[PDB]
Amino acid sequence: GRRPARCYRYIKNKPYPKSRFCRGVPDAKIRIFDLGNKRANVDTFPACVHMMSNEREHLSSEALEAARICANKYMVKNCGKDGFHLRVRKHPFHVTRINKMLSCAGADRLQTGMRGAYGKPQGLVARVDIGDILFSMRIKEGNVKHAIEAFRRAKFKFPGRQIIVSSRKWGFTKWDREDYERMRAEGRLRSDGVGVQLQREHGPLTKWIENPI
Amino acid sequence: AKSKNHTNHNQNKKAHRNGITKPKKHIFLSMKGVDAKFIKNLRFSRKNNKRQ
Amino acid sequence: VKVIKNKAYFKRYQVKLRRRREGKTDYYARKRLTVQDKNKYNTPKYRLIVRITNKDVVAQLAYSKIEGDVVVASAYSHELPRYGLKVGLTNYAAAYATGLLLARRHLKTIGLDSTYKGHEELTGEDYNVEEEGDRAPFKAVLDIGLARTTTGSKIFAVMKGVADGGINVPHSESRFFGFDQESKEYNAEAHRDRILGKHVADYMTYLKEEDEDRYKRQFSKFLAAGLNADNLVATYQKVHSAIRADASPAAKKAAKPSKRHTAKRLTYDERKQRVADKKALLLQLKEQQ
Amino acid sequence: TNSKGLRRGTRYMFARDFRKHGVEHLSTYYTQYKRGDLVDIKTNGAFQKGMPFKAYHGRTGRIFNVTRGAVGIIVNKRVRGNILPKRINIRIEHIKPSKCRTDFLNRVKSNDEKRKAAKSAGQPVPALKRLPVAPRGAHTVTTQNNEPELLAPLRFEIVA
RNA sequence: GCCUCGAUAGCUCAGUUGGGAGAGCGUACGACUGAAGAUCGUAAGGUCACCAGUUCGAUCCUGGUUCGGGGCACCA
RNA sequence: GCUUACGACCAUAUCACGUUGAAUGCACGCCAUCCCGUCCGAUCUGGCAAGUUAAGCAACGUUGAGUCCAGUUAGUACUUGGAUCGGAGACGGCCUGGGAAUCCUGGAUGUUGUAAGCU
RNA sequence: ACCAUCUAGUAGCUGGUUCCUUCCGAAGUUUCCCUCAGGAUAGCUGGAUCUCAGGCAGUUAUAUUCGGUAAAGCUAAUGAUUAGAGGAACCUAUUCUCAAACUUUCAAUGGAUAUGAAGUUGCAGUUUCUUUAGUGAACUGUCAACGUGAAUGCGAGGUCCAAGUGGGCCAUUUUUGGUAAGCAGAACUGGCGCUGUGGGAUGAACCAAACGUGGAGUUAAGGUGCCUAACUUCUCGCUCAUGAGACCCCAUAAAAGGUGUUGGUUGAUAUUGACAGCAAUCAACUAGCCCUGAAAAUGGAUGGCGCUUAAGCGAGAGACCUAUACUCC
RNA sequence: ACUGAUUUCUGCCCAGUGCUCUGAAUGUUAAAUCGUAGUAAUUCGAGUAAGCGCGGGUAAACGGCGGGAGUAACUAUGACUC
RNA sequence: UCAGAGAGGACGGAAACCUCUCGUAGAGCAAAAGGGCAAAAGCUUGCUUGAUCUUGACUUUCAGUACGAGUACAGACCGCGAAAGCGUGGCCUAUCGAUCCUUUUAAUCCUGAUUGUUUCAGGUAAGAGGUGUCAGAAAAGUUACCACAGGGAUAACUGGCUUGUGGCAGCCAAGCGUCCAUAGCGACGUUGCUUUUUGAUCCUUCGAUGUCGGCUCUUCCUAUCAUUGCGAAGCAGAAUUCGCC
RNA sequence: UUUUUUUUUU
Ligand SMILES: C[C@@H]1C[C@@H]([C@H](O)CC2CC(=O)NC(=O)C2)C(=O)[C@@H](C)C1
Repeated sequence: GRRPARCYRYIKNKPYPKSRFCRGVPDAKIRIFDLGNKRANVDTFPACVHMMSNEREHLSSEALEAARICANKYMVKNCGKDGFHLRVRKHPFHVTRINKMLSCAGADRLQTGMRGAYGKPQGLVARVDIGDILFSMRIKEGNVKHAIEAFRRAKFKFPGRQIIVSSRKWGFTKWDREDYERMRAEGRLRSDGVGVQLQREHGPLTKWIENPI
Repeated sequence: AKSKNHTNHNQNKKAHRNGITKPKKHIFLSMKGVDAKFIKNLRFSRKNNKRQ
Repeated sequence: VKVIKNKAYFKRYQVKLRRRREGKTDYYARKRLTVQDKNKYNTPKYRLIVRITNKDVVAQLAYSKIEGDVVVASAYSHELPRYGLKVGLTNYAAAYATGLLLARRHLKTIGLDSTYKGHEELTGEDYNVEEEGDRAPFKAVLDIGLARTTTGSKIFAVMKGVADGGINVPHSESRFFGFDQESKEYNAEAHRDRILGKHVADYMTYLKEEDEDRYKRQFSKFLAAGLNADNLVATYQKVHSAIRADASPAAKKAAKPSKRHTAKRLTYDERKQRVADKKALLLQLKEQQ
Repeated sequence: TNSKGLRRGTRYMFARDFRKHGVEHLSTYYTQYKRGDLVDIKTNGAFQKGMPFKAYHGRTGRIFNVTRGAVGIIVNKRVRGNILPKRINIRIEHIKPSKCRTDFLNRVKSNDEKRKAAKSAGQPVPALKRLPVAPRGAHTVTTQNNEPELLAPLRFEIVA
């Protein structure tokens, strides 16, 4: 069976990503990372909520997927599949190791002790720090209550302490809502699907004319 | 009974116990390891210079 | 198709040295040609640069420094009309004459011409200036640049000219004209004839016999200058004699006033004004289209 | 334990600088080195011959021999409680003139010139000693067009 | 757990340095027989266990993965 | 204001497109008997001077890319030394000194030596 | 088998190794060894002294340099990796998250060198080296002139003979293996070992401070209700716990909760009379103390007794007590 | 030497290791002997016994004595087949 | 001038060869990895033997010993090049060996001491034959019939730290529970507790702490099976479940 | 030299 999370909770070793040196790493449990109305236009979901961590620990792929499913079910049932866009902002890339030992009577005969104790891959965990964003979501201003309740329900699936906050930014973009609105009215921000691109000044006036800013 | 146990714990203290000895000042005077041709010419020059 | 010369490519690009980009200096050979042994310190190492343009032959003497080479003497084929020749300033005879002029000129300048006269009788035999008295002959190492080293090349013609003038240029007769690569034999008579331009006169006669029109098309300005296939050798001999008689450089003229012929770079305000004008014009066209 | 090869751990030490590979510029060879001069050692990976050992990289030494295309250098090396003046034959490409000694020579030249000039002109001998920067002296500051600004700490703001 | 060995037609087994994939039985066709079986004459057939690399070309040579099989797993 | 030979620093010099180019020069260019080298006079080599600035090359243009410099980021990140400092811990702040780098913003677009020459 | 002798057999192993004072005073680290319980070797240490009377330094300043770790970057190369956008894949510009064996860039600490007399200017000789060349390089001379060129501290250097050691351990920070370990392995420095003394009730390592033998005074850390020398001293708050809490290492406690109480943040309603019943109120948060979460075996531990406007928790003030420490005798 | 009254039986294997029997066997073999060269020490070569190597026997000598697939008018199993 | 890309050309196709553009090295350089390299260190080709003879100095390991490897010179004779120049093996970082003995090469060498000649033998100098446990003994097992000097530097039983494993208890609720997440359970996750499991370690004990189980006899702890007093049920009652003191 | 079989009732 899987070892308790307390064994690999805290960050102690250097990063151990899957590479040519570490082979035979089992697939991580969490595969999906963007749920809800992911293909939404930038303006569909102006309100944004973050779920930050207050601990420097390891978030297992199992825990990440558990929180994902919990929040996704809550929002699908309370607000519809096409009313939100949830983004898991943390990917499990750190590999933990286990030094398996036999646990039957007489195991000491075949046990190797501490000689050559380098472990084998066990699972994929995501290294987290204080202030790191675990979950993010963009929704309509009339669904912030559901967003906060969903993040509340999900945080109990993670170890340690998490804090749910609402961001001043326009959805997942990098501009506060007021500046985003002003720049979009001006013509400096071009739709980039979920996000937007800044249209800088410099360059040939031939492309300038296509959108005079 | 493992007995490899290498370390560098007290070695700096031992080295500084008697002070770190800097190199002498006459080491730059010897012509050891200088070019043989140059040394030969120098020997010829020194052999011939008139004292007075 | 994926774009190759993109932002990352230009970010990572490293430009070769200026002269390698210009395809004008071979640095691998230059390092070996110009670098002096560190135990000789700041003693100059002298290089005889030979170059052949489409219409001229350049021979120079130089030595290197941290801030650029120092050319000490020079001689150009276009400077031969003072010693005669008006045409054929690129052939073997002109190259040899330019080399001889350079050698005599620099020996005069450094005051060794009287001590070292070199070979004053053109015979085509290999000649190495032999040390006379106490002062050894001036020494230079040949620099051909990017020219191919073939037997009978005009670069080696210039080198032979300098060596005959009396500058110690280390060399072998292997790549002189008249040296047979197969039998490894040297034909001094053939080399002398090529130096004196007998090949040019032979071509003149051959074309004159073959076709008059082709002969004129080939030797138009030779005839205008009055050089025919029975006078060229004597002309080259006279040129050699004049070069050996006098080799001082020609005097310099006065500096004429100069006026701008090219456009001057716009200022910051001018560039911004042009930007504004183009913006206004483009907006006008967009509105009117 | 580590292997004891010559170039162990020199991956970045012996590498060229970014966008700096290729042909070696010729001022390196044109530079003049004389016995008694001080030179810094910085290995050039592009020249595998006459390389200095990794322990002498970034160290300054004094030349004692000048060969065709190399120099013998005396470099101090720490070995336990003694500093050994090791002798190494390094090629020119791995060598660079040291500027500390030339700066000191310039200062000595200036000192001698000032002393000679003052003595010839009859002036008193001037001060020729470097002094540590002394504490700032007394002065006055005017507030005209520079009125003091009252500063206070700022309140905490939740920056999401 | 450690140390080895093997994986090739439907089945059982060879095979070469690396340049052919074979042997037997099985399957299909024709013949002999009243018919079947034996017998005779033909044909087609393999995941070279999977992957990556090495060289001109790899079933073969090298490394890793999956399955199976063998030996050891002792003191007190 | 320029051209050539040889350079030094090796993009502020590179790259893209375009305009102009007086004089020297460079270059393209014509020919292939001879020297020389190729399947091929394309390259290389040799003899020349009808023609051209078309290209190279030089100067200039571009709200040009790159490169370089500066500001901002920011006294921020990080960090030396101190505490019978806070906290269960992870960590956090304070005292004492050092102190960055991206994004973004603005500017610059080769300098120069020896020799020869043009204007 | 037994008896005598070789025989006091050899032992890198165990045990012991006998008077007093004075001075100095370590190592468990390097290399080689059929080497790992042992040696030789260098290091650390003692003694004898000898040559002299300014050049050195576990410290700074100035000048010049080396590095690729922290931070930073991947909308820069390599390797991963989510999502769409504009022209199923493909291209373009983006985007989320990463690297011990990635990097354009790049600290702080850190390393090295130089900072004058063994120097600087000239003049005047030598060379068979070097140069076309007194052209250079170097040297030589009882050559001529100039005179100490950052701070602070301080006497410096040389030779010989030889011991013990060559099981280490602990701590702040960094760090590898391991689920962890009073586990195993490393880096810098300081310690214990070798070391007593005041304090932490007790302790090899913690805090203070190192020691001849005495005295007076003052303190460090720590403390002042009684054990116990020093106040039930002074000011403001918080806390009631059916065994509260009580001082670095340190002698366990978490997620989650409380309509206990005390402060704060935000948003509303309210005197055009706010909530309850036929004059402030409401809601969500936040963090101090307290409570629940909180189960182990002989009877027992803020050290004990006890303490509740404390003798507890936090911020502070006067004075006072006390070292083998500091001053003086 | 092994086995171990009586009763009833004592199967297959001589490939391995032993033991043993023949030898024509120039396959391999020491000392001695013989021949060659040399002035001699000495060098080269030839023979050269037993043994070993070739052949046969022997297990109441030491000892040893297999795998994988398919298959029967319900299934199962597998007399049978490869 | 490479890897590669784009665009063209009978058979020719995704892939044969030819052609033109672009191409910062994305190729190649005997091998592992990392550095380095573009008129080259890569590819093609010509000629060659510097992979030769000789002594010192130095770097690396380091005791500043040796071997090995390498660096910069000096003397000789050479190779390539027109020349400057480059060359003592491999672009650099690994690719290897003491004493004794044998063997070979070298001098028109030295010695065999009663005088000489020739064999023979021994020496001086440089290589090879090998020690891979690679600073270099010539080396198969078993002991339960066992012995000695020691070791808690070192294992097996207890004790000590740790708790992966073992056991026990919590938090959010996706679902089960006819409907109903919480009567009673509770997945995906996650927080703790305990030392009646087995492991990890090797701190104490090897000049000895008698090492399983049972019997007998005390006392203690509860995480409560029964009984006392209670609260809650998917509690109408023999019965049964959860919870509290 | 080799030469095995022929479903039940009629
Ligand atoms: C060169 C190598 C070694 C040599 C010989 O055996 C070495 C000697 C060494 C020593 O000192 N004493 C001895 O008894 C043997 C020999 O015949 C071969 C193995 C080859």
